[PDB]
Amino acid sequence: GLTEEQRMMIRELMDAQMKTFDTTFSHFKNFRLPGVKWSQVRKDLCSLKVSLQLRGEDGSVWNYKPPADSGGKEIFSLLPHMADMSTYMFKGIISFAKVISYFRDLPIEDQISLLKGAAFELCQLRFNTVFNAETGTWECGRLSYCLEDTAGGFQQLLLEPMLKFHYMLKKLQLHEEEYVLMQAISLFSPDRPGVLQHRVVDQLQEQFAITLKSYIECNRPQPAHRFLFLKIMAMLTELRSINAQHTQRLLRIQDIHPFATPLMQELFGI
Repeated sequence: GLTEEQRMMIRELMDAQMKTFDTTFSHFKNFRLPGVKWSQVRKDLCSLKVSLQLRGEDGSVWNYKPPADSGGKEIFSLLPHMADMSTYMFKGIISFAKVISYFRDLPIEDQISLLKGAAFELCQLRFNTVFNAETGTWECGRLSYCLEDTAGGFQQLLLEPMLKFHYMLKKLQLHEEEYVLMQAISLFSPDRPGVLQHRVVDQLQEQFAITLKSYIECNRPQPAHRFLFLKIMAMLTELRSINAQHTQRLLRIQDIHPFATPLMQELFGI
């Protein structure tokens, strides 16, 4: 069963999550929208391809259909918007960490090093909870990002790490407690650049993992949930690779077509 220390741990995790994760994205507004050579590889924005939907509080609906790669500059049409969403999410994640005792007790320099290391991963973890695997769309309140699984794209073309990651993780049908424990394990990674107290962070991480493992063996006895803990841990390892791949993808785009916000520049060292 779960000890008092583990139960207390999950509770502060859950508490921090409900206080800082605006599941309906109610407070996300004033964001930009798409206007009404090295560039070769810089064609990474083609792995995205998502239509956007904005449901007005009055019953109205705005829908955006992205352009097709042609000529050159037009695939950058969705970057400003996506930058505004990323920043909004990042703020939620920063608030998440600062409200966690185990994180506050760490030295200020290490908090920064941990956040710059895990910010992306925690966002993805949060995005997975509003992801609908049936329709292939991230439901963010009045806003929706539906995958272009439709004129040419194929539902089996999950060769994109990001997407495959979301489908697989969603397939595990985790509980809220499991998702927050995953965020704790990712945030408290001793192997992040610039970390000082690598020993503290490492013990903390091990404790979060042990709590997740115990939480699993105490609340999921069905054969379907066997090796669940190991599958989750394997997912986090995948999320780490993807994270590095995305950072590099981001830096290349940022090098030719600046779009990162101040908060994004801080996190990526720009």
